[PDB]
Amino acid sequence: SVVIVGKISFCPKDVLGHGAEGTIVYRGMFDNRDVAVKRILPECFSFADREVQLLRESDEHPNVIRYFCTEKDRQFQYIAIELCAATLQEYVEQKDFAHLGLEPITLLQQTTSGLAHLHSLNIVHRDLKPHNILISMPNAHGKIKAMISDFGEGWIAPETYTVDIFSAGCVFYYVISEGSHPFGKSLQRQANILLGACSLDCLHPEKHEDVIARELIEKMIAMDPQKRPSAKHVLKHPFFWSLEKQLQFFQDVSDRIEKESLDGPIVKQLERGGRAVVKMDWRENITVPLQTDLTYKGGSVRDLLRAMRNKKHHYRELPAEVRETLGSLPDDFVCYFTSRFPHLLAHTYRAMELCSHERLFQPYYF
Amino acid sequence: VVIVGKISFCPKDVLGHGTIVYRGMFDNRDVAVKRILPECFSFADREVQLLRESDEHPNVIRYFCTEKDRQFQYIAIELCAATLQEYVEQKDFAHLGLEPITLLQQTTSGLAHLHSLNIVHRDLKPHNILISMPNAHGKIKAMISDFGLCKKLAVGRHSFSRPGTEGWIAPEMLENPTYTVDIFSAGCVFYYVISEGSHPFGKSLQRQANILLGACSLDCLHPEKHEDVIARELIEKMIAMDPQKRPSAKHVLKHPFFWSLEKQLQFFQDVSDRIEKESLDGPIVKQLERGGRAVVKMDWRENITVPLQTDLRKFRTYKGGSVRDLLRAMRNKKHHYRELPAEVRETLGSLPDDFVCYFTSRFPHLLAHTYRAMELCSHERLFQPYYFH
Ligand SMILES: COC(=O)Nc1cccc2c(Oc3ncccc3-c3ccnc(N[C@H]4CCCNC4)n3)c(C)ccc12
Ligand SMILES: COC(=O)Nc1cccc2c(Oc3ncccc3-c3ccnc(N[C@H]4CCCNC4)n3)c(C)ccc12
Repeated sequence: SVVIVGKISFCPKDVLGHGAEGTIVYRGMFDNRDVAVKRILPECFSFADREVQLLRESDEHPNVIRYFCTEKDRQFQYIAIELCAATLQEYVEQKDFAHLGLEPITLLQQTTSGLAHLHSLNIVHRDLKPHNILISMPNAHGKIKAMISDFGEGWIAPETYTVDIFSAGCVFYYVISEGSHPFGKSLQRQANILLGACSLDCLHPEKHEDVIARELIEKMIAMDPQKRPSAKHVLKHPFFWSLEKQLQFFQDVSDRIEKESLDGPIVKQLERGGRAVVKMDWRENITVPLQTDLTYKGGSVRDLLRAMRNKKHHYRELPAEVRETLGSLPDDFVCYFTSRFPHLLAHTYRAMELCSHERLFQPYYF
Repeated sequence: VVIVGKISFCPKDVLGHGTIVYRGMFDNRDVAVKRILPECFSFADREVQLLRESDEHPNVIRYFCTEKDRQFQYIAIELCAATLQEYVEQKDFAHLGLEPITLLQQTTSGLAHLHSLNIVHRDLKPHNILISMPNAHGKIKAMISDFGLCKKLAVGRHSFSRPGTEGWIAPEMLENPTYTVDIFSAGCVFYYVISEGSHPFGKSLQRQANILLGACSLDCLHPEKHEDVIARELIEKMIAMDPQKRPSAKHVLKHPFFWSLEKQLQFFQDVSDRIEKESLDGPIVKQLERGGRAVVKMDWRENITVPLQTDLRKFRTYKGGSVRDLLRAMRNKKHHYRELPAEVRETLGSLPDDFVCYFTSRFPHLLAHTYRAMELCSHERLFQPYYFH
């Protein structure tokens, strides 16, 4: 009814999962801690001890699963792990995102940070997928966090560190798509990967968020392994940025290109493909009161950014008619433009990639 | 090689000392082992459960396990490089820079993790703050220890009770015990870290008495420097005898003491743009120009470099005894940095670090007076990351 094996004790009725060569995972207890216990046969001992040593070497991190201890009996070996509420899989297939808002994005920042923690220790994750991503129990505030397991099927790369980026880029789309997969469904995930067939049609260029998600993932699931962002690179991507940071970025860019010549390498880079970004004439795409409150060129990103810089600067000096439509600072403010000009931040970010080494534009790139 | 269960230790390797602490091993993990007599079980099992309840956090010491012997009880703890105390008495701060400041954010964050669980730390001193082993990068982190003196407040709020060691203790125990007690002890550790070992309430054998008396001395922090003031103002609030005048654990994390020069600057822009339409009799500026003459050294146009003084276009109409116009200068100088001549950019400094530093070196009370005076627009989301939540 309830086995006690050293400091690991569990009740078989409370079963959490069942897999591979006769392995069952229970809800047990270690030193009065709620833990998930996995019993394994001698066929998996040599493999088990290999994963375990890595846990000891990387459990220091929050976004890596915490290993406690292991004990062996006459027949089995039991492995103690921090009890977690659910997987990223159970979290997407059952839990509604309308009352979470900011939670899913946080899980990728966490997952990516923990995945980076392995890279700092010259470790390579190979089987990274939502069934392995673990969701922590609710804290006192009510917040949660993500943790990785299994440090070495559709999440596999066709081909090093760049491999984990491929798996992750598919996991990002998985959380965003509420269950879909960039390379199609099972029994075609492996094949389409070999071909290079991707489809992120859950992300349309008619919205700001979708584009910013595509640019990142396109790089990640890319055939060219060297064309994939490092783990810490992903974290300084606009995908995780706040509205305060989006706006202050536009401003740093706007003040930066004030003296740069129109024949400048940057402005050409910036105005290159601008017509689609500004929809030919941005004076027409915006509200009447603002349109009536405005040398700003329609096909100009630079003048568009110039308007945004100076209008915020003198926001308190603006009419009540405009302040209402422009939106309160800074959230609805930048949203007023990104909603209307979605490729802007993506285009701006990559076009200002030249000035990445500049100290004013380090916290955006690294 | 002594072996008691899965925890094994070698007696020759003693880390500290009727409790003695050894260097042992748990499941091929490097751990610090403490041996206790049966007399200290009641305190230990109470201590361990708190570690069990809060070791999830990085800035809290990780408890692994304990084993029982014929005579003793052995407790396994994550091995740490050194204490904050050993860290101050031996390590030079000139080649670390922000590491010490980070140890306080870590320490403060871990203390908040306990406060999130309605816990009060009572025996807090640098000997309890532990320094993690170097990571692959070479970096470290701080972790709290010793929860023998820790109060698990039953429910929600209120205050209960009202003792080990001396000089780091709050007066409320010497009946008003709360989370803010940890702030007093913690606030004193800052001065210990900022200094080369010094303490706001004097040296040992009089730290205890002067606390009762209220004698504090932050003479290691003079208003002739920027950091000292921003540190003094914070610590002054933290070590305040008046317990309700003490910052919460989470507020301290949002104090200018931990801000970067980018945030000092990015804050000034938000402030200057905010007072753009404000009347001279405006409620915000009245608080701001209140005691401003001393902040700007009466006339700031005189205190700054020559090229800038000659680069201050007269059309803006800048008054000397006016702080807002000075902030306007920094705002207007920041906006058009690329439009300014190369002559000024050299003295003003490259953006944004040397730029804001150019003023703080000359105006240490600036960021302090502004932040303290700009508490009014705190509820506005443009002024959330500077104050609360
Ligand atoms: C030697 O290597 C190992 O033994 N590695 C591992 C040991 C232990 C677990 C491990 C583990 O975790 C689980 N594996 C299978 C079923 C359930 C859990 C599990 C673990 C912790 N919490 C929960 N929570 C439940 C709550 C109810 C809904 N389902 C999730 N499940 C993974 C993914 C990988 C390696 C593990
Ligand atoms: C639950 O009750 C307990 O038994 N609690 C505790 C158990 C075990 C340790 C505990 C502990 O730890 C130490 N206590 C005294 C001396 C040294 C260490 C110690 C621990 C880990 N690393 C190091 N590093 C050395 C490296 C060489 C230089 N000196 C520092 N020191 C504290 C502070 C509190 C409670 C402990």
